[PDB]
Amino acid sequence: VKVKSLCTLQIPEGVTVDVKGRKVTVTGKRGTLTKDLTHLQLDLRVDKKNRTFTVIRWFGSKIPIACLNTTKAHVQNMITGVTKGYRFKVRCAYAHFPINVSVDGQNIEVRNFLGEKRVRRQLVPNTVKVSQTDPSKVKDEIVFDGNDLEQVSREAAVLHQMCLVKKKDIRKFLDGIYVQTKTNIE
Amino acid sequence: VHSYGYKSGTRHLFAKKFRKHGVPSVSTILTNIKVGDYVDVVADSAVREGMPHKYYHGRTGIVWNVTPRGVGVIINKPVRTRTLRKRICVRFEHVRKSRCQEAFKAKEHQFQAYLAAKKAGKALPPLQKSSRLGGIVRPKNVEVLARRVADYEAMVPY
Amino acid sequence: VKPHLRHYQVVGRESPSEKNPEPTVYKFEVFAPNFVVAKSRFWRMMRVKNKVKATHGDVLSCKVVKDAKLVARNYLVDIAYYSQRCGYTRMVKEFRDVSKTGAVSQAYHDLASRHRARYHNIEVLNVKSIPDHEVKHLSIAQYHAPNLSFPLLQRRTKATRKDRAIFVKKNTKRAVVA
RNA sequence: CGACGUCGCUUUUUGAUCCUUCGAUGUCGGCUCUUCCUAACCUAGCGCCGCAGAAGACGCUAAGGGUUGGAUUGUUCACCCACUGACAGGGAACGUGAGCUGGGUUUAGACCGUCGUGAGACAGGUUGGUUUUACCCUACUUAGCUGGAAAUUGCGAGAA
RNA sequence: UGCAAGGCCGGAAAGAAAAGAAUUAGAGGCACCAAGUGGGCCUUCUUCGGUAAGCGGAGCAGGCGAUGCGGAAUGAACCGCUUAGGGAUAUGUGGCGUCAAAACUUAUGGGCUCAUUCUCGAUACGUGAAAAGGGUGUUGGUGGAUACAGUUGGACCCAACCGAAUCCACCGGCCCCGAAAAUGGAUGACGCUUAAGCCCAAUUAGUGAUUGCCCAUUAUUCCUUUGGUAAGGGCGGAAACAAAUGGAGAAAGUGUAGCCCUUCCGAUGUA
RNA sequence: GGCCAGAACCAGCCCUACUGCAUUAUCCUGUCGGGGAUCAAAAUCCGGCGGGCAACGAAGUGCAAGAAUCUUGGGUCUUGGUGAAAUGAGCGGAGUAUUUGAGCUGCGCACGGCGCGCCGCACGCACUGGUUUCUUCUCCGUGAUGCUCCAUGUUGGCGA
Ligand SMILES: CC(=O)O[C@@H]1[C@@H](O)CN[C@@H]1Cc1ccc(OCC(=O)N[C@@H](CCCCN)C(=O)O)cc1
Ligand SMILES: [K+]
Ligand SMILES: [K+]
Ligand SMILES: [K+]
Ligand SMILES: [K+]
Ligand SMILES: [K+]
Ligand SMILES: [K+]
Ligand SMILES: [K+]
Ligand SMILES: [K+]
Ligand SMILES: [K+]
Ligand SMILES: [K+]
Ligand SMILES: [K+]
Ligand SMILES: [K+]
Ligand SMILES: [K+]
Ligand SMILES: [Mg+2]
Ligand SMILES: [Mg+2]
Ligand SMILES: [Mg+2]
Ligand SMILES: [Mg+2]
Ligand SMILES: [Mg+2]
Ligand SMILES: [Mg+2]
Ligand SMILES: [Mg+2]
Ligand SMILES: [Mg+2]
Ligand SMILES: [Mg+2]
Ligand SMILES: [Mg+2]
Ligand SMILES: [Mg+2]
Ligand SMILES: [Mg+2]
Ligand SMILES: [Mg+2]
Ligand SMILES: [Mg+2]
Ligand SMILES: [Mg+2]
Ligand SMILES: [Mg+2]
Ligand SMILES: [Mg+2]
Ligand SMILES: [Mg+2]
Ligand SMILES: [Mg+2]
Ligand SMILES: [Mg+2]
Ligand SMILES: [Mg+2]
Ligand SMILES: [Mg+2]
Ligand SMILES: [Mg+2]
Ligand SMILES: [Mg+2]
Ligand SMILES: [Mg+2]
Ligand SMILES: [Mg+2]
Ligand SMILES: [Mg+2]
Ligand code: NA
Ligand code: NA
Ligand code: NA
Ligand code: NA
Ligand code: NA
Ligand code: NA
Ligand code: NA
Ligand code: NA
Ligand code: NA
Ligand code: NA
Repeated sequence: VKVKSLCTLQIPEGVTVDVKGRKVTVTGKRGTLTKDLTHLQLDLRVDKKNRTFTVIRWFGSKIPIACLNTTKAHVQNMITGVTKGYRFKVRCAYAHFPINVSVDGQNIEVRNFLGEKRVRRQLVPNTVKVSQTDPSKVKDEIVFDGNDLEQVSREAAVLHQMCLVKKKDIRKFLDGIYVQTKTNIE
Repeated sequence: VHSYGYKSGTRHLFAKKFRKHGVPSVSTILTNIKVGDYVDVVADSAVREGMPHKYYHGRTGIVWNVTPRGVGVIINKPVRTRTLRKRICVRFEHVRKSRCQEAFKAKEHQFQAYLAAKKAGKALPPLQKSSRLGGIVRPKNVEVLARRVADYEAMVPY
Repeated sequence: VKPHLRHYQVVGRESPSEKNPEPTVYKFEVFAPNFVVAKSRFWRMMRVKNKVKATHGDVLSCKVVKDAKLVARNYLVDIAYYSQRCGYTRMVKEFRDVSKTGAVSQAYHDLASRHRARYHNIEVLNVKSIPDHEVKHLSIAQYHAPNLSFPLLQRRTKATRKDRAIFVKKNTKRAVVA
């Protein structure tokens, strides 16, 4: 076993990171994020003066050591969530039948996917903001905005997974609602 | 299948040794067998007359009867709960004088020789001492006994 | 806990005879639970190496070799074991211990757990204390740090056998059944 | 999908054995009825294709539900006609005869062919040939009476 | 006067030395007269026929039959131990989380393992459940190669930024896939994963020495019975002694309430 | 009282406490040289040299014979007793010593370097040697004129 293994992360100027019993809170502008990591069993420390977040695994084999670079990536993702945000641009692709997507307040309805009369409905949580772009600017685009990367995705994924072609060749019949760009809000 | 004749299962038993074939020699003819002598009964495969049964090959007993061309031997024979004293009739070519009492006869003659020397003022041989006693060992050559990597490489063929 | 193997130096030879009036004296190094196993391992090496049987030889000494003072050290153990599938497998392993016997006892427990090897299928070739700069394994070299420290975490601290209890009040130390 | 090789699983086939049963465990099939297995025929989901569509091949999780009507045959099988989403494969003493039936097997009558001098014999054909008993104990199905927390007692004291 | 044989007369005899130089719960031999048996079966090793079989057939030896007892949950044969009827103390095989005695879940021992519907594993015998083949699950070996390296990024099948250790082949350990059957079900059940699983190792733990604990029809010892191929003592009443107020017995003996006392050994069993 | 129970002691058994002899050297030290890693060291490590006891609660190393009397261990509801022959280092009489180990030593012989007699001798064997510095107790004694079995305490409770 390895006596001490650690990962180090740098905290920017406008964001504060707090740890208390494996529970991480990241507060920057544009919001605050929380992660419950009590399943991980690591030694997380924050140095406020030096603005650095450290996670240590004491006396670990390969399996527990893999969890400290996962933790560093998660805390990093909350830093760039409450500083820049997350914006996923998702486009509807079709060959013959237009995919009519109607975005109400936190509600998505998809019609005419491959000519089907069934309406696919998805309710987006209040922590993710969904909008439809102007068709003049770009045709058939839906944008998901939020602070949580794990929440902005899993709305683009749920939209993708519901417009899946069934009982047909998938190499042909490429219709669907695919995510094109994964960018930041600011 | 297997049959039970006089010479059944004697293929390797009644066979001459490699490059040791031939009828018995002159020293066998000139050997004197007397009544009361211990003899080994070992069948000569080249004679095939007066031959003993396969059981008595390798057995030794005392001579009880001497005959112009034959010798009578008493041999023990464990039969069920007791051993029988069997008198077999063989030719002289199938018996050898037995050295089974040679070490005992040599011990008896040593005692009489020792007695004679002791009674009449003679020097007896010094007594042998046990090799199992202790002592101080001064080693000329001392080596280290250990397993080496070369030992494992050697035992791998090809 | 103190090691279960002891450092033995068995000295012996073949019994002098007419063919060998002055036989060679052999010094053997073995780690064994007792001197009866030590003599058994000595005569196993004599038979399979020098073609000398225990019944045709004698033992000059079977004393225990004194341990050095207890110091945290790195020990290089050259060891081999036999399995039917692979034959003889010789490995060199590094251990952190305070004594030669402790390192070899550790190597026997190591070969048992990791390779299912028993004592009589194992042959120790060499054990020695090496400097920090000759250590190849990172798992051993991590204890050479001049300032090495770590917290004691996830520790199950059992009570003194006299003071152990069955039922204890939830947030106090008072024993209900003891 | 898979030659030449090679490694297995199953006990729904036959063989091998001869352990139990010869003061007897009723011996085929069908009908009836329930249940279990999964090596999945249909039905629910899903991968992959030499996957355009339609139809389909291969595979995975899954035995909850379903899996027919008939001509010939005692037949299990077999074969054909027809419907269907489909008409999967098996076990339960080759499930099930004090549940039935008795077509077959399986006595005594009789005919045939072959065999035998003969009486007679034929996993050769043919026709006719008694299917007994529950009121006991359990198990199931309903139907009643009735004590009991120290599961009859202690007075032995615990309230969701 | 030599050889062979039957004797006779003498001699010598560590009564068998020393060199590792035997040991014995070693009374040898000899009769007589009888019974049940004369279906066997199972094992470690050797072994023949058969694809094999809880199959048929042998060798040496143990065992069951004929025999319980303590253990492997259960089992004629495995393991321990073999048996007069009772106690105490120790064990053996097997155990010490509960059932269930013992670590009230021992240590101030070391490693490995995560196993989603026959639900990982903890089956000696017992195959009384498993193979070939495979795994970028984890953690150990062996032999090589590279190292301002390997991987990103920019430039164009190739070197420069980058700043550290990387990756190639092959062997193990545990785990996983291979791995499908019919009533509901079986490490014995629960449950166990800082194991209560697997390998190794201890005995209150680097402290100061070399027996942790629990269970037998076993071992040791004590009491009693019974029988000996039983071993011995005593048995010629020593002397004295009334009740009212020390006693009784003492048989020359197979077997009795045994003539009495001491001692040693055995004690199961179908026909 | 032939009943119940508690303590005393006896004898025998069964458990524990209390330990000496040998051993160590691949060891313990100090110092030089190297080597190592540091901010600089030190240490781990390898060599030469000088001393040596890691020191008796040193070592988990070989064997242990230590009178549970001194110096009131424990148990016997696992034995039998209350002195109806108490064989005692334990009961009773004497005496203040002898002896047996450890120290230290004499001669000779064994034993060990080196060689055909010098040195050593851990202290073996004979004089059951010498000294007594410390460590121990030692010396006497009861036949059966008992052939055998039974019969002799204390304190309560219960029983008038
Ligand atoms: C109650 C009882 O006895 O059951 C015993 C138990 O051991 C168990 N089975 C035995 C009875 C049995 C049942 C079926 C059998 O199969 C049929 C067969 O092969 N032959 C028939 C034909 C006889 C007439 C020919 N002339 C037959 O023998 O009955 C055989 C034997
Ligand atoms: K019948
Ligand atoms: K029918
Ligand atoms: K389907
Ligand atoms: K049947
Ligand atoms: K029927
Ligand atoms: K007929
Ligand atoms: K057999
Ligand atoms: K006991
Ligand atoms: K452990
Ligand atoms: K394998
Ligand atoms: K592996
Ligand atoms: K008696
Ligand atoms: K009284
Ligand atoms: Mg299609
Ligand atoms: Mg032969
Ligand atoms: Mg021959
Ligand atoms: Mg093929
Ligand atoms: Mg048979
Ligand atoms: Mg009947
Ligand atoms: Mg019957
Ligand atoms: Mg019946
Ligand atoms: Mg399936
Ligand atoms: Mg189904
Ligand atoms: Mg069903
Ligand atoms: Mg019909
Ligand atoms: Mg069947
Ligand atoms: Mg019936
Ligand atoms: Mg009927
Ligand atoms: Mg009929
Ligand atoms: Mg007829
Ligand atoms: Mg009619
Ligand atoms: Mg018979
Ligand atoms: Mg049992
Ligand atoms: Mg218990
Ligand atoms: Mg079992
Ligand atoms: Mg289970
Ligand atoms: Mg069990
Ligand atoms: Mg008897
Ligand atoms: Mg000390
Ligand atoms: Mg006295
Ligand atoms: Na830890
Ligand atoms: Na069969
Ligand atoms: Na049968
Ligand atoms: Na008929
Ligand atoms: Na008929
Ligand atoms: Na009825
Ligand atoms: Na069986
Ligand atoms: Na037995
Ligand atoms: Na009498
Ligand atoms: Na007796």
